Amino acid sequence: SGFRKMAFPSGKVEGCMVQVTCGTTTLNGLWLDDVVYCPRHVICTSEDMLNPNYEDLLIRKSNHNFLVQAGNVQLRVIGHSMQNCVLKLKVDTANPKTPKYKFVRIQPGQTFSVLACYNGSPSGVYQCAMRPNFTIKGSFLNGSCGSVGFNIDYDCVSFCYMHHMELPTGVHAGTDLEGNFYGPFVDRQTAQAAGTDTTITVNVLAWLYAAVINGDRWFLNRFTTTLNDFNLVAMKYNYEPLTQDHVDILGPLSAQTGIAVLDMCASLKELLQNGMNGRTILGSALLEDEFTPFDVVRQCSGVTFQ
Amino acid sequence: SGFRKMAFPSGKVEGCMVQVTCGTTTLNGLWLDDVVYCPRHVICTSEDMLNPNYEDLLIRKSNHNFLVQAGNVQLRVIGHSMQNCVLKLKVDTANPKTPKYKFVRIQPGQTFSVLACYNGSPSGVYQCAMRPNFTIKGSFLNGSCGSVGFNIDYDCVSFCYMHHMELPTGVHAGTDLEGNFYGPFVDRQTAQAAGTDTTITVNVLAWLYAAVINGDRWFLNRFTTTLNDFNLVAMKYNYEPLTQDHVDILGPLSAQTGIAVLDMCASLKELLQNGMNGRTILGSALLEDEFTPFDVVRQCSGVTFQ
Ligand SMILES: *[C@H](O)[C@H](C[C@@H]1CCNC1=O)NC(=O)[C@@H]1[C@@H]2[C@H](CN1C(=O)N(c1ccc(Cl)cc1)c1ccc(Cl)cc1)C2(C)C
Ligand SMILES: *[C@H](O)[C@H](C[C@@H]1CCNC1=O)NC(=O)[C@@H]1[C@@H]2[C@H](CN1C(=O)N(c1ccc(Cl)cc1)c1ccc(Cl)cc1)C2(C)C
Repeated sequence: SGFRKMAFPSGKVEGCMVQVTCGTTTLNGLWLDDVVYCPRHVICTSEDMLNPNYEDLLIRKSNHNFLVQAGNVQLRVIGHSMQNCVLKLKVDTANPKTPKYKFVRIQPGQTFSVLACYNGSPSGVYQCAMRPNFTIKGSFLNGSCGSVGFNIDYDCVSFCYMHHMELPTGVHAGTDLEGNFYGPFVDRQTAQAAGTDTTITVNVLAWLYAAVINGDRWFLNRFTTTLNDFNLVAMKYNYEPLTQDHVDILGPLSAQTGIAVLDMCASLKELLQNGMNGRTILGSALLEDEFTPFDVVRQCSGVTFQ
Repeated sequence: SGFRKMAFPSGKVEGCMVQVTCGTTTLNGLWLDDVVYCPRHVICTSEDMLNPNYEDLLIRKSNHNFLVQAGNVQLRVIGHSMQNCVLKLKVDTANPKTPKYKFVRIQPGQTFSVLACYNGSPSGVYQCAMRPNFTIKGSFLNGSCGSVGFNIDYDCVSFCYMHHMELPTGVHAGTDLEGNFYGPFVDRQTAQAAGTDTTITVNVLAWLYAAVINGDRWFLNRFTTTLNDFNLVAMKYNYEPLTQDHVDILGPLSAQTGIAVLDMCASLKELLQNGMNGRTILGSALLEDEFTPFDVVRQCSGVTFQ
């Protein structure tokens, strides 16, 4: 037993991480087969970053301007192209450590692991959720751009995020691996703002089930509620609406604990209207929303990755 | 910016993890050079685990009873010996993925990363602290024994923990890699209890500094206090005494923020006596104590590992 915010083992992604330097900008790239992917704002100077025309900036670049550094081995760049907000640097060596992989785009409310990197060297791994407002609450310092987010399915790495920038509230924005931003953000050094967030209701319910599985039961009650009457309460506390598909997805956790989904909704309703009154749930004094139903089932059942 | 509970990249440890099966018990082993380390209770049956005499049990074993499984390659065991509560299985192949490593024993209050494993396959990575009562609050299911805890220093893996058991409160107990238990626990299926815990005061102060660095300032005050008068408050709220060495260790964080350590103590005193009054610190509604001063400096500065 126990419940921890758990990242995927990072070894398969560590073997893909390289350093990309152009001019005075150094960031991280992702090396898969003979392509290195990295944020296109590597081609910018300090005054380029204010309102850049990236097509103009890129035509003025040469293959030899891009220094790609894989550990202590230099990778010769033999082609370059831009795809949306990422650069694809074609190199003369295929990465012998390339795992089986996919480029997937995730939905708000879904989670992934982030391998934070600096100078092509991995620094730490941690779990993130895509917020409803398409930001992530990460841990990123200067030089972290090009660090990626991912999930692992059995032996396959599904890359879903590449890091590009920090917003004024200290949250983070980036792209999928096709270079398309999550949310209404642009890779320009201009004033942008996250936009209002909401709490991921289905994830909070999943975490309440994790708690019950682990022996925290004090928030349970005999009461029940209808889905419509729960969603009236959710709206008022800035929670996302709960759909019948969310109820369906929570089915297995409901069956394992013997607590009906709508009964757990009644419990959540009381927690929202009363607070916790000095008690904790799974070591937290807040309702936690960055665990999906899948994350709960995985951890409270023990799936591995080969 | 941002602050996350961050684990070390796990790739170097992933390459050491193997499956050890003996009789009807399967658990994980750690393969370094030509030795596989694993909990000695792998040699036990169901009724052996109640009050085992491990010396007697081990003399009745043969090398061929131990099935060691490294991915899809079987490792032939050519010797076995017991060291305290771990078994050392000498195998006929040195692990070509053996990183540079050390066996270190950590202190309560220190943190490490855990690579949770099942059937020799890594499942997830997360950060733990050694509690003052020598337990850890982990996430461990059946078959997780032999999963290890570690820190990484530059290129060197310092292994500090091997997992052995869960206690009745749902916390976890294990050994260092010399097989010596952390705390007063034994690898017997008998009733044992954690013993009273305390909060790691120096770590809470480090986390308050992390918060300030990241722009949470509402808990700051003009007040100050003496070290002796702070420790009178710490005792009452079941916090560990703060020593002058703790004050010294917090020096760099104090200098970076411009907030004197004893001033931050006055802030902590007020938080203990008043609570938080509906506000949060770094996304938590509780005072968090599983970040060391080192963890804060590392993350709020950006050290990597090659
Ligand atoms: C790439 O390594 C870096 C990652 C940043 C650095 C700190 N945390 C991060 O996530 N990305 C950037 O520096 C991008 C890049 C230029 C500006 N930028 C950025 O993150 N910041 C920024 C955005 C808009 C404005 Cl008006 C000013 C700065 C930024 C915000 C906050 C902080 Cl503390 C640092 C940098 C591009 C081209 C947008
Ligand atoms: C090894 O894979 C396993 C890891 C356990 C399993 C669930 N969580 C864990 O950390 N370790 C054990 O099963 C050890 C092993 C026998 C008993 N044991 C153990 O963890 N449990 C236990 C300890 C004492 C008593 Cl009286 C009864 C059980 C245990 C506690 C709680 C739960 Cl939910 C499962 C198992 C050894 C030889 C102590």
